[PDB]
Amino acid sequence: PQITLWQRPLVTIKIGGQLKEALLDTGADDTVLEEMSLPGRWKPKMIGGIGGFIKVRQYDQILIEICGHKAIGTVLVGPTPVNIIGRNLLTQIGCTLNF
Amino acid sequence: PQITLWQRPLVTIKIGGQLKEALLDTGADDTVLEEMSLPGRWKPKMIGGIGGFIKVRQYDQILIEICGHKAIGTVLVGPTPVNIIGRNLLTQIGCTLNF
Ligand SMILES: CSC[C@H](NC(=O)COc1cccc2cnccc12)C(=O)N[C@@H](Cc1ccccc1)[C@H](O)C(=O)N1CSC[C@H]1C(=O)NC(C)(C)C
Repeated sequence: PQITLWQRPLVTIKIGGQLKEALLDTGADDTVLEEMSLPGRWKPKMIGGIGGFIKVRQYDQILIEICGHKAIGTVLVGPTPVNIIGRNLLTQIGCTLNF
Repeated sequence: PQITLWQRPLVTIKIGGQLKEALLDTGADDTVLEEMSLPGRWKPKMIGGIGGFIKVRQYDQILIEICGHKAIGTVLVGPTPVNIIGRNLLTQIGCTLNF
């Protein structure tokens, strides 16, 4: 697919057989998803963006699928406004920026 | 260019006769740079992201070159962790996400 940037590049993801919307973000190094209770093991972590830092739980090896493409890796869960797909998963689906 | 995302998408920008590095950021609506003097008149604005809300100065109709592609648009200057080129200027240079 090719996604223009007139609007925010929000797509559907599936994690644990539920669909969510998420922003595809080349500016994020990590993937941050809204609070949910996954089974599995986590570590505490702190991530920093524009206004400062928030606390998140880090889960490793989560499979998500982004517009039909599977990716597996580290997901951070915390109180974000929006679900963020960062470069750790975008590489696995083969995403590029082109101009 | 087609830019992969194995690394952060940093590019060189020319703004106000300086050269700077900035990240091409599809998760950002607007463009925020670190503290600088830009010619022109400005308005206080608030923006937010992970961690909260910051105040910035807004300069309208600033010419910037992103890898030799001109864009003339709003630039916000403020206490940012990284220089972000956001969707407001990424559309002008015809940037898309592809996978
Ligand atoms: C122009 S700078 C402000 C920008 N925010 C936006 O464009 C969108 O803002 C918002 C949209 C909707 C609801 C919001 C609620 N509260 C705050 C901001 C909101 C922004 O910070 N975008 C970031 C992503 C984002 C969007 C919306 C909420 C929160 C984060 C950026 O793309 C990124 O990846 N950055 C910018 S600094 C480092 C990095 C980053 O935050 N990294 C992570 C996500 C912490 C790993």
